[PDB]
Amino acid sequence: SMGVRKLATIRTAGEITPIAGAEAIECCHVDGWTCVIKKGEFKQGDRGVYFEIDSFIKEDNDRYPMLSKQVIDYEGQRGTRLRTARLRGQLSQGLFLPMDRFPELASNQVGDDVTEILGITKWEPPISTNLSGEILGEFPTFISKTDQERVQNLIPQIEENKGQKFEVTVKLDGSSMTVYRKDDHIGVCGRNWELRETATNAQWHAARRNKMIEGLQFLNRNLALQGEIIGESIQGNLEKLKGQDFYLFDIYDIDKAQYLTPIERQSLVKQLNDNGFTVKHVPILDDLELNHTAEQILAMADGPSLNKNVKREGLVFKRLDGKFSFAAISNAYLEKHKDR
Repeated sequence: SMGVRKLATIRTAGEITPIAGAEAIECCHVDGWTCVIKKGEFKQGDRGVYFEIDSFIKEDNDRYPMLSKQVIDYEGQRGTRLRTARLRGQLSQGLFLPMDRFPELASNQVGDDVTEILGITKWEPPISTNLSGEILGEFPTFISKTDQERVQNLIPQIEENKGQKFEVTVKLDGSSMTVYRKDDHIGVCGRNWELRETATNAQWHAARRNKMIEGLQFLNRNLALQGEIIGESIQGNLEKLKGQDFYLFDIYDIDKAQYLTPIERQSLVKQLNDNGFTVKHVPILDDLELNHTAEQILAMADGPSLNKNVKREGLVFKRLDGKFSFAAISNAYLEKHKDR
């Protein structure tokens, strides 16, 4: 499982509309996204390369001259983090570039993932030294990463899922953490690396605090507990917790290489807590029978977080059969918190 989003893909330009002023620019609809394009770059139906927000694009003035004055330093390389913006009142998300800048992609077709072919990587918010402390080894290849596809890329699948029921959960803005057991080994990982138990490491700290390692042996299955660590010194601690804590949002069955269903996951969470292992869960909302447009789902995303007077990052939707999940991120949140 490559639980990663497809950062750069070949897409088709949708409807194009103007924007007053020195309109060297216009509005381009790319499937569920709106992004601002330069005048005459595209006409509806043209193929282009769409880079999603959170893409990191390494500096290249021949390739991407339009990002040259947007660059920052990220993981030791000069490049541009694609971020939500508002351009003369027009919300703009992602970068859409015509095929003439990518002659090597000439044969590629709509839908193709060219993330790897173009050297694009995922920007992620900084973390302190307690959250990236002393990498032990690679992230286990037998465990899926935790990322969720965005609803803007799923408009056809949303309509095909009308009538299906989903677990709705609050998306917390922390650092993703995995605690797993595989047959005499129990490890703790950050986003992208397995971590070692430096008595200063925050992931290991949280795993020890809630006994979830002892919990994993009480379960005695090869499982990966995946969740968000939040609190002090993490994304400014807007939930206003004291200390740090782990909030579970998925359980991966390693031997079956699939996520447990919401009912199978809420099953184990009850058992863990019943036996002294106090594993918290991301807030769970009422189930939703899906009968909604993408715009309705995105309007649902804005709301209260773990702390009720803090605006949440968004919502995650998980079909009760476990084979379809997606995220709806609040655009108000993205506009406000553009450090993240």
